[PDB]
Amino acid sequence: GVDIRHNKDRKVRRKEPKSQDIYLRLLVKLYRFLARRTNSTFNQVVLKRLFMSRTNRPPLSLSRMIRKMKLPGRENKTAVVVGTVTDDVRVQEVPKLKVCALRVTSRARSRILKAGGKILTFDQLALDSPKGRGTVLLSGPRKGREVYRHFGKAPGTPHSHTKPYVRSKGRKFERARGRRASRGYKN
Amino acid sequence: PSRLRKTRKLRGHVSHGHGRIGKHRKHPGGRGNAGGMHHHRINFDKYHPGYFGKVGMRHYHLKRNQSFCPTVNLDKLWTLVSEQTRVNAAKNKTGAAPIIDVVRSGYYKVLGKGKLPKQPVIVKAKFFSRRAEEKIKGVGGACVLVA
Amino acid sequence: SAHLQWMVVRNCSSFLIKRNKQTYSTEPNNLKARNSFRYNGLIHRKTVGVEPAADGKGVVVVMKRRSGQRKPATSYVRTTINKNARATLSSIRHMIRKNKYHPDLRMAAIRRASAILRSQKPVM
Amino acid sequence: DDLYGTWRKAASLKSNYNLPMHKMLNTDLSRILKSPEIQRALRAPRKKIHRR
Amino acid sequence: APSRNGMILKPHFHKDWQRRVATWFNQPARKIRRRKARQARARRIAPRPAAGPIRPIVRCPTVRYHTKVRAGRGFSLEELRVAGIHKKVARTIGISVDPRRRNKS
Amino acid sequence: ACARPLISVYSEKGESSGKNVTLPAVFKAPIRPDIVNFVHTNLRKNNRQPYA
RNA sequence: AAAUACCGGCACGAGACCGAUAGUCAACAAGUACCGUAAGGGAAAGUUGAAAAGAACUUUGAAGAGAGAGUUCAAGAGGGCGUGAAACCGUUAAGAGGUAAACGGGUGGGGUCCGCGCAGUCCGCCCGGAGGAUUCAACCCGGCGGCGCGGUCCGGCCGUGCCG
RNA sequence: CCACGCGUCCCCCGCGAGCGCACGGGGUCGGCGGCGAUGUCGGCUACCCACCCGACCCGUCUUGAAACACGGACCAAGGAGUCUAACACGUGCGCGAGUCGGGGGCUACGAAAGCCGCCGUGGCGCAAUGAAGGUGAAGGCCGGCGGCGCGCCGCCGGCCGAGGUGGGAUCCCGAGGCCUUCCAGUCCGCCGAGGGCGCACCACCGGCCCGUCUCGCCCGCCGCGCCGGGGAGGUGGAGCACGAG
RNA sequence: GAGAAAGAGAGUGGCGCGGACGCUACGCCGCGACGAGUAGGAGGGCCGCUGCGGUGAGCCUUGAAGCCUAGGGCGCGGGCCC
RNA sequence: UGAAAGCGGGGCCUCACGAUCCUUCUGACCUUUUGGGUUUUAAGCAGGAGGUGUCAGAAAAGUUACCACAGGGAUAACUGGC
Ligand SMILES: [Mg+2]
Ligand SMILES: [Mg+2]
Ligand SMILES: [Mg+2]
Ligand SMILES: [Mg+2]
Ligand SMILES: [Mg+2]
Ligand SMILES: [Mg+2]
Ligand SMILES: [Mg+2]
Ligand SMILES: [Mg+2]
Ligand SMILES: [Mg+2]
Ligand SMILES: [Mg+2]
Ligand SMILES: [Mg+2]
Ligand SMILES: [Mg+2]
Ligand SMILES: [Mg+2]
Ligand SMILES: [Mg+2]
Ligand SMILES: [Mg+2]
Ligand SMILES: [Mg+2]
Ligand SMILES: [Mg+2]
Ligand SMILES: [Mg+2]
Ligand SMILES: [Mg+2]
Ligand SMILES: [Mg+2]
Ligand SMILES: [Mg+2]
Ligand SMILES: [Mg+2]
Ligand SMILES: [Mg+2]
Ligand SMILES: [Mg+2]
Ligand SMILES: [Mg+2]
Ligand SMILES: [Mg+2]
Ligand SMILES: [Mg+2]
Ligand SMILES: [Mg+2]
Ligand SMILES: [Mg+2]
Ligand SMILES: [Mg+2]
Ligand SMILES: [Mg+2]
Ligand SMILES: [Mg+2]
Ligand SMILES: [Mg+2]
Ligand SMILES: [Mg+2]
Ligand SMILES: [Mg+2]
Ligand SMILES: [Mg+2]
Ligand SMILES: [Mg+2]
Ligand SMILES: [Mg+2]
Repeated sequence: GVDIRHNKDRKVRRKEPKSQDIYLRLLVKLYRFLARRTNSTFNQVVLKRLFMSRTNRPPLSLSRMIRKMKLPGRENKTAVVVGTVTDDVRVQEVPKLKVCALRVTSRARSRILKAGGKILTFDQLALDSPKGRGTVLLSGPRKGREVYRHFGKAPGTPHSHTKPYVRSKGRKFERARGRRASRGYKN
Repeated sequence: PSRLRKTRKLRGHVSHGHGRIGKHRKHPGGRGNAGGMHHHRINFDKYHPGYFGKVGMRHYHLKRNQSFCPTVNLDKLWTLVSEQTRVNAAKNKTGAAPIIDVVRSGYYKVLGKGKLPKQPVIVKAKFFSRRAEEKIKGVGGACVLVA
Repeated sequence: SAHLQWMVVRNCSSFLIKRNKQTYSTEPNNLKARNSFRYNGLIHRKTVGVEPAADGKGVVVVMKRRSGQRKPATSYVRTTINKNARATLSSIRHMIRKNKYHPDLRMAAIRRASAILRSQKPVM
Repeated sequence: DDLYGTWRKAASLKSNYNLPMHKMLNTDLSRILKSPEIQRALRAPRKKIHRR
Repeated sequence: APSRNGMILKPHFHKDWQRRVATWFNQPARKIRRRKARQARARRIAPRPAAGPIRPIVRCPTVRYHTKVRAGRGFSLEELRVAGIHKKVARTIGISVDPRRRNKS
Repeated sequence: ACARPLISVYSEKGESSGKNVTLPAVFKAPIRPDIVNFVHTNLRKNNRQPYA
């Protein structure tokens, strides 16, 4: 036989979304075509990001896209999120934006259309620029979820600043023997 | 549903997904959270530190209504009041400043976290942070107490 | 639209029929009668169909018009062709090609018309 | 449209409701793909089958 | 026997809880019972207000809620003697009274 | 689509009357059989009596 | 008083429940038969047929039981009787047999039935030969349909577009 | 000999046509022969039997079972990871700094369904830290008024304003050119030397909040006090550092 | 399919009415290398049972479920159709 | 301490020792003691100590031939094996 180990013989990555949504699958039917028949890797990245899960396309907020479009050089470009452009209320002045997203929430698109921008979805994005030229692709904060506070090096282990799982934050609830220098030992 | 679970593909398999050497016995480690001091010491120190022992004073008849003081920040300060107050106050020529009664919106204490826009206010709270007060003064405006 | 209707119809339609490792579709305007996006005769703006006449001679050819898409009664136009086998097929060929009326399935319409005609000439 | 609202008018017979936004608008895939914007910015097809 | 990482939990099921379980399958039947009794009462006291008597402006006790004004128990006796309504005639003409309420304000 | 057609009202004799109302936008809300199947599955469980 | 609780009782309605080894212990002469001194323990057990039309009469036998006859659509439904499996058994037919039987791979022989096999497929185009039609192309009239190729024909409608 | 022309400048000495054979991107025959209606033809498989090779009885505990290990005469039916609650993570869906009516109310299937919004009470989230009193998440520059052997700056008016470094999918600019006779010469693309602004994320350095320690000099007035506020420098936190529930 | 970053690209001057298949895109097609498995994990079942909402203008006294079979078969197989 | 460089926060190095709860002592013009104030008292915060030698830390004498139960050939009293 061969001296081949078969542990990593299969890639784990997706071939399709695990959604039975039909609009996302029509977007996939369009971007499969643009990915295999253009030579632009923007189409490959947006194909990968249509494939992903709700938790791996986190909601990008309007304040982040304000900042990452106000960076110099990228004036009158097209910002493109594959997640959800949510409204951010701790921002006042909204410039003219050119946003492409799967879904924009109601008062976020109200804010953008009041500022005088334009929200175009992915089908008319592929009509507007097939290779994706003139586009700032963007992503929400993927470590923004609260469940990453618990991950990594375990609590009760030195120099590990990890939020533990407690039913109620208080005085009585896991403050005593591992946390103190008087009561026992401190990590 | 039961149709999609794992007992529908563990039929024909003798141990039903629990093993031949270690049988699926009833309670091999004790019931519940037992043996924390003794034989689950490593789990309760590697994953729930601080768990055993007493710490802090005891307060017998506690009342959350007495300890009630919910906070708001300055970046959310203008979201309490509608947009036309803010645009009429930026448009206003006489320097009259709008009055944000934060207790009417439902927050007793104002803390200062965010950037506050260059626009005079009268913030009418029950408690203030030092930095919240000085950001209101630095933008120009007043800090009014209510009881 | 068309692809939107197809992503609903493709596994849920009551004309669909699944047995014996095969699949079909019993809808009235389906040339080759098989479940496909190409040959489905309900989800398109323009569509031909080839059926036998109510009389036992000839072929009724069914066209879907342009305007009345949401009006199912005055949507299909039916032309009954009762002549020889060569001119029936040339009529269907001209009708589909020179109108440029959905040329994906002129040849499927010709196959189905010839199948109806051989079934309609008397049995040996 | 009094019950479920228009796309620009909200629900006049609910409290706070509006019709849910589309995820893609131009739904017809073939009219998108046989358009001169997209048919221009493609490579050539490679359809010569190269068997073993 | 806890696993790798998670909460430690104390579920209060150590008693015999299945013998004492209240299940709510008569929730819509009881809603229809309250509704039919309410309609029969409302047509029984036939021109009178369906909600019963009038109940005063009252603001809530504690620090969490004293900014809010709600409905109270009944109109106090000092309120009634200032308004000139006799304390026994108020319950006849449809005014809720309680004698327990003070007035510090 | 973004347009709205003009749907005609039919008399009781079958033929079309002169009244002609625009199509409400509910009929151009998005089609999602995923959401329809999910809501139908979870709401058909509500008219259901227990057994033991 | 009211809102509130209700696996007992009287009367009800309903079921993504169970379908006679299930569902109550109990679909039936069931808390019955039966066991225990007693406290108590406690079953099994549904179905002829549409209608008994439940087999008159003859004959052998003492009789159980048969053979004829007859009812029935059917006794291949005959008073514990719808359907009637398996283990096990009787008999018939076939085949075989001294390493207990059985099994996997490979063929061989004998059967049982099937192929309605037993002169073996058609299908287009063309050539030649014998036919038979009211018959082809092209024109005229009518209807229906498809489409800046009418750049820019006239008139309506909509905008998840704008300006007055 | 896989060498074939003509014409010129220099030095040493871009379309010729046809037919055809084929050790050429996987087999064809434009070759044939027999037997077929009461005994023959095909049927691997499934019925019985024969022969050669192979062949210990399953389940299980076990380092190891055919075991002189236990369970098993045979057959039919029943027969064992279920339901509720809590948690955690992953995935699908709606809305999204919000979200949810579950409790209540209003109007055959229907005990369903719809609706409430001055029924969001409330839950969870949007803020943490401290035992607690409690406090509660950028800064810099300019002008003015050794304070001296507050160039720092205390306080007032203006301006800039919400980190940095390295790596980073994507994109942005474009030194040159992508031939059909030859030269200029435009447009639409396309490729690309090199150079940019860099998403998420990772690592590091900074910074802010809460506790605690150390060292200090100031600042406020209705109560000048066993008062209140501030700074610099380490350190403990399940924090912030333009949401993510 | 072609050893060699990138256009079978546009403009300005010197008779016979014809053309197989395809594409359930969750579909179809082409290349290569690969295949052991207890405890266990996972995926796919057009494997199977019972009931419910849809649906087949489904089947059925001109014979449904059930059962029997030296009959014909399909699937690697669970099983299934005559 | 040494004139000074330096050296020293126990023993030249390799061992000589102890969590939670409880008690006791020490520390601050400290926090709370619950409607407010004062004063004792108590609770907290931080640092030692009282001790678990089965030394990651139960509070614990036998006998059964009257014996029982769940198991183990993981393990004895026989043969057999090396
Ligand atoms: Mg191999
Ligand atoms: Mg392997
Ligand atoms: Mg793997
Ligand atoms: Mg297994
Ligand atoms: Mg398992
Ligand atoms: Mg076992
Ligand atoms: Mg185990
Ligand atoms: Mg073990
Ligand atoms: Mg367990
Ligand atoms: Mg121990
Ligand atoms: Mg485990
Ligand atoms: Mg009331
Ligand atoms: Mg009912
Ligand atoms: Mg029975
Ligand atoms: Mg039965
Ligand atoms: Mg029974
Ligand atoms: Mg029985
Ligand atoms: Mg019976
Ligand atoms: Mg019968
Ligand atoms: Mg019968
Ligand atoms: Mg019988
Ligand atoms: Mg042998
Ligand atoms: Mg065993
Ligand atoms: Mg052993
Ligand atoms: Mg083992
Ligand atoms: Mg032995
Ligand atoms: Mg033995
Ligand atoms: Mg045993
Ligand atoms: Mg035995
Ligand atoms: Mg998740
Ligand atoms: Mg394998
Ligand atoms: Mg020192
Ligand atoms: Mg010494
Ligand atoms: Mg303890
Ligand atoms: Mg003795
Ligand atoms: Mg003796
Ligand atoms: Mg042994
Ligand atoms: Mg011996």
